[PDB]
Amino acid sequence: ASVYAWNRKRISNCVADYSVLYNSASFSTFKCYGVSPTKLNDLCFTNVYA
Amino acid sequence: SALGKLQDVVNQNAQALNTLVKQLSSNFGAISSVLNDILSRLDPPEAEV
Repeated sequence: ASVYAWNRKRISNCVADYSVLYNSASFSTFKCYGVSPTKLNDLCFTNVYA
Repeated sequence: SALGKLQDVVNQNAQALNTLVKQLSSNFGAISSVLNDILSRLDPPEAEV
């Protein structure tokens, strides 16, 4: 979607492997603010939104 | 209120201890008041701050 109508998807009730996101070189910017990128496989979350 | 003088000392000591334990729940401007959350959530360059 466009940026004025940006698409928000809820992510819930799943086990997430974020290690395929860190190890992929396709992303020009992979920048996390409130969490370390390498700790994402060690934590549990709710209120996940894309 | 006969034994108020001892009770004030006991209450002041307990209240000081209680406030000291309440101070652990404050983040003091950090992202969280829990050390374990910071150690589990961040890399050392931001964790040191």
